[PDB]
Amino acid sequence: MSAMSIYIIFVSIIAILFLAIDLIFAPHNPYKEQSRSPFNISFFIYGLVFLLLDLEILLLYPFAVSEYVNSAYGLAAALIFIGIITIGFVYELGHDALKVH
Amino acid sequence: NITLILFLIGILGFVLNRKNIILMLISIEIMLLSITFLILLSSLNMDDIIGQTYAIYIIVVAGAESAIGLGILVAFYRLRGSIAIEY
Amino acid sequence: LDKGSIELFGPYGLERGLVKLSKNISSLSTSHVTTYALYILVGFILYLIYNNLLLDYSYLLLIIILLLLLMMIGE
Amino acid sequence: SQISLLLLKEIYTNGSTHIMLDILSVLAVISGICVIISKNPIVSVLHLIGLFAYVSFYLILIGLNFVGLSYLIVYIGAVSILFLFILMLINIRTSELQSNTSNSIPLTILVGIIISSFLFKMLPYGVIISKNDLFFITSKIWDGALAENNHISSIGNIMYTNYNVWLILASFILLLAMVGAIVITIKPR
Amino acid sequence: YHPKDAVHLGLKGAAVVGGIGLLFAAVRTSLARKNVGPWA
Ligand SMILES: CCCCCCCCCCCCO[C@@H]1O[C@H](CO)[C@@H](O[C@H]2O[C@H](CO)[C@@H](O)[C@H](O)[C@H]2O)[C@H](O)[C@H]1O
Ligand SMILES: CCCCCCCCCCCCO[C@@H]1O[C@H](CO)[C@@H](O[C@H]2O[C@H](CO)[C@@H](O)[C@H](O)[C@H]2O)[C@H](O)[C@H]1O
Ligand SMILES: CCCCCCCCCCCCO[C@@H]1O[C@H](CO)[C@@H](O[C@H]2O[C@H](CO)[C@@H](O)[C@H](O)[C@H]2O)[C@H](O)[C@H]1O
Repeated sequence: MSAMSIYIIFVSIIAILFLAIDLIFAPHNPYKEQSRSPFNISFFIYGLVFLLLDLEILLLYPFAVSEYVNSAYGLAAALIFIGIITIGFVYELGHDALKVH
Repeated sequence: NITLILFLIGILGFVLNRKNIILMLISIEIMLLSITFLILLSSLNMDDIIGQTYAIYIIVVAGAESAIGLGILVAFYRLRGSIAIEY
Repeated sequence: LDKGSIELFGPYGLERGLVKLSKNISSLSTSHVTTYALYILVGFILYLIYNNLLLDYSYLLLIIILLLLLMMIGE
Repeated sequence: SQISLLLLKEIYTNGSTHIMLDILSVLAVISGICVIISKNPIVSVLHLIGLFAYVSFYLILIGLNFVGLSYLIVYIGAVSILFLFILMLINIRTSELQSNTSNSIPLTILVGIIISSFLFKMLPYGVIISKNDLFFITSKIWDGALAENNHISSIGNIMYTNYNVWLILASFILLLAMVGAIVITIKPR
Repeated sequence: YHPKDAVHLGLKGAAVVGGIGLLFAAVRTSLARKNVGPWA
């Protein structure tokens, strides 16, 4: 079989064995024994800006593994793509959208 | 055949939904995944890298609508206090 | 005739008939996104059936006249 | 004299099994219903995280490594995390999100039959290609193998030059999702 | 001209139009505001 497959199974098996020791040996007991408040908008912004910048950085990864062919024409277009995304970053820096300062 | 099944699932998410407006966000994304997966499988069948590029741009627009949508849902919640439809 | 059937089978009967119809259709609009989404799917399927089953166009007009007269009846 | 066509099992270049695809598709379907039936929006999003990974694995298992990894990095890494944030913070009463699904069960048979019976015919032969059975034959080439590129390198070769207008329009879509989402949510200053 | 089997065509008309109305009845069941169930 492939090494990747046998590796995932082995990691899976080790996890089962460590779990089994807890179930087999560790002590067990049958006895296993409402408000509202606004949440900070900051939590939304952290995932929002991450999601957008993560996509933009992702779109740049193909350029890095194709630079010999993209060359000067590709560099130019990738710089125009960098500049547009940077201007959006300066906007979140300008409005302290992250509400960190 | 898997791509059509998942497109039904997203569609049936709208068929079976009277109260969840969150589940309509989820069902839109299942429909986008089915359409991107169809383009991706037909791309491998025709040796065309342009299908992979179109799939990538559908993933970017899909995330951008998720951001625009969950932001509007946050604006709505701030004043309403519930995301529930009084049915 | 003049103050009777000419106004009943005419402006006054079209007035009271249409106002009743328009209130019923206007009562389909409940501003629920869940119910509006169902309508779009319904109107989607009817377009798919019509332009794939090669149905006689007259079959459509019967549907519209049926639908319109169903909103003409209250309750 | 003996059969000219001979069938043998490959030994060290034997690829993967078609079965894994029937397993992943069945898993993708099963979690798909669980999304649209679960009472808790949290559990639905978790079943969505499960679905996105089944499709990602199917793509990586058929050779689409960069897009499958991209799906894993974007959908599970970022899109669903934003979904957990909003869901784990909004006050959700689960009884107010439950509807009588049985009332909607007849329309589910109707819509499923009609939509499937139309869309299926529309697909191309190669999506529905899968008792004598066809087998897909492949051979080797030399001139077209001189400098083979990974798919990301091939996407990169054309993404920033020939089809650069798509990058420009997407950069402005992301730019709009940045400015617009902040303007509708944050209190200025 | 070629005679048409009126009874045979009549069933086709009833099923085609009655099928669409059955789809309309289904929307009514889905949109019903009480636990009427599937057999409604
Ligand atoms: C994840 C892979 C699949 C699982 C593989 C391992 C499975 C192990 C199953 C057997 C586990 C036995 O573990 C044992 O369970 C019993 C029953 O709950 C516990 O017993 C405990 O609860 C019972 C409840 O009636 C009490 O009467 C008893 O006095 C108390 O000690 C033991 O304290 C625990 O040590
Ligand atoms: C390639 C990398 C390029 C990097 C470019 C860097 C961006 C430069 C332009 C943006 C910075 C200037 O924009 C400036 O941002 C700062 C920091 O939020 C703001 O700072 C001010 O407002 C915010 C919000 O009330 C307060 O939290 C902060 O304490 C206050 O000093 C200024 O009001 C704004 O004018
Ligand atoms: C010389 C005659 C020239 C006529 C030219 C064309 C005039 C317009 C033709 C249609 C007129 C509308 O005709 C009218 O439609 C509405 C339909 O809701 C009906 O109006 C009424 O229906 C029933 C009575 O039967 C009532 O209980 C109901 O309250 C009311 O809506 C009348 O039954 C009909 O008379």
